[PDB]
Amino acid sequence: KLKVAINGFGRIGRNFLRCWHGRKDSPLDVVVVNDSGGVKSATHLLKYDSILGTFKADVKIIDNETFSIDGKPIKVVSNRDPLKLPWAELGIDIVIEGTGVFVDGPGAGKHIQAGAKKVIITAPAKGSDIPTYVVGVNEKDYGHDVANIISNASCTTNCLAPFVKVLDEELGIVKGTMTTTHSYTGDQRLLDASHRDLRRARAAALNIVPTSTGAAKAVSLVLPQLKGKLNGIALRVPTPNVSVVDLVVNIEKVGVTAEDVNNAFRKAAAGPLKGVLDVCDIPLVSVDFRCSDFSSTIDSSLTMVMGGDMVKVVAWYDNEWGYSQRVVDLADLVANKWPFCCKLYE
Amino acid sequence: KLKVAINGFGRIGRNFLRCWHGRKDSPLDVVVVNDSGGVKSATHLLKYDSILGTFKADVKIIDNETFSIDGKPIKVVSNRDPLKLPWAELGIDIVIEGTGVFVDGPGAGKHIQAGAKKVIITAPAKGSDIPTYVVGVNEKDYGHDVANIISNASCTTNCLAPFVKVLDEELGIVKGTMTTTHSYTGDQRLLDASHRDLRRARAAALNIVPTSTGAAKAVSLVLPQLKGKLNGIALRVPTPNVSVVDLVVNIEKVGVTAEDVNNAFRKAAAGPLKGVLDVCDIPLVSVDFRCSDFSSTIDSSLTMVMGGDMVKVVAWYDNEWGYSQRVVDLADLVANKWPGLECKLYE
Amino acid sequence: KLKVAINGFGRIGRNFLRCWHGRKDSPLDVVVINDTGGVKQASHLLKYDSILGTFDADVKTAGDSAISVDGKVIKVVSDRNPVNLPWGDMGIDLVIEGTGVFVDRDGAGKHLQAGAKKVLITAPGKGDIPTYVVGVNEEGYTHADTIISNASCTTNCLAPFVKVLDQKFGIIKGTMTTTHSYTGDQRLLDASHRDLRRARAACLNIVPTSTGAAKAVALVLPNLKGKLNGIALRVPTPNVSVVDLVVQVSKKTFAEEVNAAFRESADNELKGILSVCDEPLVSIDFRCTDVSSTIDSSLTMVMGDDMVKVIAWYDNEWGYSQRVVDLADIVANKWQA
Amino acid sequence: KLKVAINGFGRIGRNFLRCWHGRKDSPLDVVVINDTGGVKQASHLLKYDSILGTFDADVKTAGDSAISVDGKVIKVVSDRNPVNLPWGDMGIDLVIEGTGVFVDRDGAGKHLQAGAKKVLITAPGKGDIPTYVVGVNEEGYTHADTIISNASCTTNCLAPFVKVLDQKFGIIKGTMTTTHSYTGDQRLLDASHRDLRRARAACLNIVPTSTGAAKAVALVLPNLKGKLNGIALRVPTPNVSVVDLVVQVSKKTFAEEVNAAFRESADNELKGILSVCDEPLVSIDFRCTDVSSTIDSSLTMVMGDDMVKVIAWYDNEWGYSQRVVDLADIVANKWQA
Ligand SMILES: NC(=O)C1=CN([C@@H]2O[C@H](COP(=O)(O)OP(=O)(O)OC[C@H]3O[C@@H](n4cnc5c(N)ncnc54)[C@H](OP(=O)(O)O)[C@@H]3O)[C@@H](O)[C@H]2O)C=CC1
Ligand SMILES: NC(=O)C1=CN([C@@H]2O[C@H](COP(=O)(O)OP(=O)(O)OC[C@H]3O[C@@H](n4cnc5c(N)ncnc54)[C@H](OP(=O)(O)O)[C@@H]3O)[C@@H](O)[C@H]2O)C=CC1
Ligand SMILES: NC(=O)C1=CN([C@@H]2O[C@H](COP(=O)(O)OP(=O)(O)OC[C@H]3O[C@@H](n4cnc5c(N)ncnc54)[C@H](OP(=O)(O)O)[C@@H]3O)[C@@H](O)[C@H]2O)C=CC1
Ligand SMILES: NC(=O)C1=CN([C@@H]2O[C@H](COP(=O)(O)OP(=O)(O)OC[C@H]3O[C@@H](n4cnc5c(N)ncnc54)[C@H](OP(=O)(O)O)[C@@H]3O)[C@@H](O)[C@H]2O)C=CC1
Repeated sequence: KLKVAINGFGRIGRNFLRCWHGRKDSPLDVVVVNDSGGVKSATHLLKYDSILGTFKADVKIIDNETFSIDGKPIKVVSNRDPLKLPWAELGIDIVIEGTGVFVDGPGAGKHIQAGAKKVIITAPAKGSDIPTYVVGVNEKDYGHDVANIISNASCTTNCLAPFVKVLDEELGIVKGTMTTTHSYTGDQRLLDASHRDLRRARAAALNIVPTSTGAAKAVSLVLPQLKGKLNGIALRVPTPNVSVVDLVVNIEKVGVTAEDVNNAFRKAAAGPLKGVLDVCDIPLVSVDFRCSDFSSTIDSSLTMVMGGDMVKVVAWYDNEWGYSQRVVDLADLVANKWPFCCKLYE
Repeated sequence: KLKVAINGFGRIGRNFLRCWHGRKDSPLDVVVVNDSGGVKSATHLLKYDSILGTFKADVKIIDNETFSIDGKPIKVVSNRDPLKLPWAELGIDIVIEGTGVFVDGPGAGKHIQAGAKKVIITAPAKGSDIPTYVVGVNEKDYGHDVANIISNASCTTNCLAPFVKVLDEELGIVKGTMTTTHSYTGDQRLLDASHRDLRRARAAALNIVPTSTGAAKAVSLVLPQLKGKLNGIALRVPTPNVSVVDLVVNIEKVGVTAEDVNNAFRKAAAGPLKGVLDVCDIPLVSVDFRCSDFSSTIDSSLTMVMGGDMVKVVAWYDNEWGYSQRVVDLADLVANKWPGLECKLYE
Repeated sequence: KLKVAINGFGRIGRNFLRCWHGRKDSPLDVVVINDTGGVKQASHLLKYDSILGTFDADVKTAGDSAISVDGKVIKVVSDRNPVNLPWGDMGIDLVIEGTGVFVDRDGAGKHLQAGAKKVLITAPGKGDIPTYVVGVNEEGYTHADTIISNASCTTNCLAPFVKVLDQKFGIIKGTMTTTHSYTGDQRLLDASHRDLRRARAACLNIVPTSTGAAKAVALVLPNLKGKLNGIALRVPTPNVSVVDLVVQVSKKTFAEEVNAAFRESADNELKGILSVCDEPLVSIDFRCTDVSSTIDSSLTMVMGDDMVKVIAWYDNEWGYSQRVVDLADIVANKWQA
Repeated sequence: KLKVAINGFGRIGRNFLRCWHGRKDSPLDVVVINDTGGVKQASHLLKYDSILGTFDADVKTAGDSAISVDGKVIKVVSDRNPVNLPWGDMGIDLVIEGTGVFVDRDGAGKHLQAGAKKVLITAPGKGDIPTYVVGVNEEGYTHADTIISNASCTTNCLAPFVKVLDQKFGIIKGTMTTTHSYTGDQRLLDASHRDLRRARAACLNIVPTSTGAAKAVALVLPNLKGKLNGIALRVPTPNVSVVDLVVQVSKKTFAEEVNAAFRESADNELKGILSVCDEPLVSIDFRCTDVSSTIDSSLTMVMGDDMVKVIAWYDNEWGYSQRVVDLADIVANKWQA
């Protein structure tokens, strides 16, 4: 029903397209991709993926700029400058900006100037005028006419927010810190090489790498009540995908026990967050969460309250798939409510 | 001066021997090793190490049971049953029990029965009658005649305790939780196979693996005041060595700021803990702490107080080398305070 | 029909069970599983695999000595000494020996004593034992054999396309080197081992170890006796490996002619076993591949007209299991009494 | 005596600088470093290396455009276009081109324009350029050459012992395959690349990529033109790689005879370049190894008397650097103008 473009055919963008394909009947309809590599480089990587595994469906190269996923064509263009994009010509209704470059008003908006109707950033906005949504939490807050540029937050923030809510909304969060053992990512160096952050510049594959993260603060953007109460770091560990968060907020309420904190999740899990939150009691490990549709999963057996007031939780989330799945829900929304420096490490 | 035996020639035990070799002039003197593999298997692995790198010194195989590190011989025997060990025959004064099996009174003591004078466990004791020491914290508490079986605690506990002290002893620790992103270890499966702990049974190299840890509680064993106030889990991540702790204790004191919490360390670092604690302000990564003699290193830029009361710290510690280095200090102690003065699973 | 018993519910043990569940109308029927691990252990790891990923089926711990898979119930026992296993009591017709210890006459036999009828060793046989490589000489089998080995994961790859070569260009002589994913056999951290190489890091090195698949080929392709031989390199990957064969044939030949031959056989006789792939892929792209061997066409190259090099991928775990099943699948057919 | 400029302070850039610091009385003298990175970047990474480990020396950020190493001060500039670099202003006699882009006449030349006198390309040269492999033909060099390439990390390994073979048994023809650690060139995660293989995971696969070292041998050993050729496999390891040569010689020979020859040369002529090792080791055991190539004796094997296979280790980073330095070490000698 609604024409969609995907600017940036990498992990998240490709994870997107995949998510969308095998779906109920999304109102969305990917008709164009912007991968600076042609139909070849854009096809191959959609068919063979080291983290998701060979894509299950006939993907052929029609035209010199038009591959097809089971017959359905997809025009593919390439240009670093959105302004030159045929958004208007094609009549693009939604644009999934997944490059990590155009994340400010001026930037991401270049898509509107090209002829785009609405733009969704697959990352946190650098501006302040752009709304940050997190399906499960405050998705309602989005309605047509209200800003034509939105951000589906962060992979981490989209894993935290959900269960952070249930915590405060049913126990009262005084304040707390948090850490996140995170699977390395593209922004990291493969081998020790120049990079604006001397941590990310270290072999992504052979180091536990500490790196700042706003994902903590940004929780507020969707949960105002917490504004300036959360915070934390992040640790990159040699694991291509699937990460875990370690939240430690000393509650306001009484001094409840462990297994009841859980029950709240369990309750809010099969209830209002049916599709976002979930609790897995069976002791597994990262690799068991690959391709997990839940924006967040709590390791039951890991939760533990310390001094009556201090609660500690651990959640599992697939940073590639999960997020991409929400990004398709957030784009699914838009449609259901429709009438130094510049470069810096590439 | 003092004759030392090493029961268990693996990582920690070999990391030991190495630590000891290139040293000032330790009163210790390794004269025997118990590696169930002969001089071959025991030599090779002392010379070529994937995590420490080729050992710098002439290591040759003399006899059929006596290799030598730069001329100095080291007799090597092998038997799973300590009782059959020639501890008495050789006159072994200290035994570094680094197998992870003999960790209870009855067990580790089998070495005494064989003829050993004193036994040091390179791990937490399973009993209750065995003293747990942590150089830097409560090493003084050890004096001859007081138990002939001691435990140098855990790699984690020996990294926590130190800076956990400075926290409570100069800020007052109400209570708090903690996590530890830990380099995988021998007790983990290489590939998904049977193991008493369905988490460790998963490919140590391709998973973030959550596994309980007492290292948290045991802090008390050396710092009673905290008894039953700390606690936490552990996460195994694809990194052969060097780990980090994530402590989150909401303090008792005022509501101090970040960089001052640090200063406490910095202070107690170049002071009472000169050789144990330390603070590195320069943003590095795990691999930069390989072969670190400090039992604990705090990432300055990572520390951060939240609500005035809640403090959060992150420390770096080489689990192999560091611990092994303390284990040589704790065995160095024993000698400096020695007369001449006053359902069996896993695999 | 044919009652089966899996002894050694390890990687090949499970990779097998699952390989089986996927087959339609299988003459095989698993009824008992023996592994040092308890019912818990058997359940969990059959359901959650770090390489094959979570198993698509309902797997619960039904019983104190059994587990359930989509309803089909299976008993789980645990005796480190075979002779005890109630193979006779349960009328065990076939045993899939995947433990890695019972690879000899003496050892595998303890299964026969327990009352078992046949013993399929999921590895090369040590000594005088029938070795068969599905696609290379399964017709050599006869219900008479009580103990057979389905060769190694490597041999099962290298063989199929070696037959194709010799049987067409005549292999005079040739070496080979298999860049192999690591296995349970290696040490996770420098620890004692009878192979000071295999004893090393495993995940931090390229570990040269030796392989029998070299001479083992001859075992099933009598003609190549003493013509082949190679080593192996254990690199940091949990699965899927590649072989680098280098034979000198008599009949002068060229790049694409070789590949052609392969395809031809892959489309006819070896259909289901061998296969070619032009799309430039990599390790991971070959997981769960029902075939034993897959030629990387674009890599095949010839020198001086008679020296041929062929690269070939293969899933040392899955692909092998699928063979193991196919072999046992055979024992069930051509089975009289 | 010879002023040097390091352009492309990457892995070979730094592995070199350090390789240098360790040499005694070095005709070379580094004075300027050019890399897209600021003085911070140059300092940090020269001091903290994830593969060579922290550098044993005092390395501070002395200046806004310089860094200090044990007192010796060096300037750090940053122009993505060489022509601008003040090579002429600083009287740059030699430039160590380790950027990976300026590998052709046109490119490397921009250095000459900047006022530089010579340009040593830390990689194979593209087009018509003098290629020299220390130990294989460094005598071919003449102060006349303004642009030379020190070949690839692979060639610099494979060459030395190939010379030994041919020069003794006569290489008729032969392929080779190099199981290689990954490099900055690979993608950390499935991302675009002009080599859809190299474009893959890198740390999760065995990535077959092509290598020139095959034909490049001939570049320095004119005799083998068109007799060698092979591929390469990028496996999950940050350093140290192994080559699997397979040549057919004329003079029938046997296992230990070959190895012998190697040792002989390694003890005489190639002393310092080639070397043998019997102690069964693995990758990691070959870090920081000043030699270009190291034969794994126990692995060497012969077939049918004329087909020889030789495995050989080499530190693609350090060992190469040590060669780079040795080459520049030479340019300083036999330097007239
Ligand atoms: N991976 C994950 O789990 C998560 C990532 N994100 C965020 O989403 C963004 C994308 O992440 P990820 O998918 O990992 O990255 P990828 O590298 O997979 O994708 C980015 C894509 O953008 C292309 N590109 C780069 N510059 C331009 C340009 N100027 N114009 C057009 N296209 C361009 C890139 O091509 P090329 O590389 O050739 O320049 C690449 O194809 C980042 O902000 C990331 O932080 C958010 C949540 C989770
Ligand atoms: N690695 C680290 O960073 C830390 C480890 N520790 C603890 O120290 C212990 C050792 O750890 P680690 O060094 O990693 O282990 P290793 O596997 O390196 O060493 C254990 C050694 O004991 C030998 N061994 C096993 N059983 C016996 C026996 N019955 N009799 C005699 N020798 C035997 C083993 O040989 P074989 O394998 O052939 O049976 C092996 O040589 C464990 O408790 C561990 O938890 C504590 C702090 C840190
Ligand atoms: N891994 C691969 O890629 C390939 C392996 N194979 C062959 O298949 C066999 C199994 O290999 P693999 O699956 O990798 O190994 P694993 O170690 O994964 O599996 C073997 C299993 O048998 C169990 N076991 C050991 N002894 C007994 C016993 N006495 N009674 C019952 N159960 C026992 C082991 O438990 P525990 O360790 O606790 O004793 C383990 O669970 C070997 O012959 C191997 O050569 C064939 C092709 C490929
Ligand atoms: N890696 C190895 O094992 C071997 C590599 N070599 C060769 O040496 C060369 C370098 O390889 P390697 O060190 O691995 O690569 P790296 O990418 O590690 O090093 C090259 C460096 O140059 C920087 N750079 C690129 N363009 C400029 C510019 N215009 N001005 C200033 N700095 C720039 C790069 O930054 P950025 O990427 O951000 O542009 C990078 O930091 C290549 O020719 C390679 O073939 C030879 C032997 C071995």
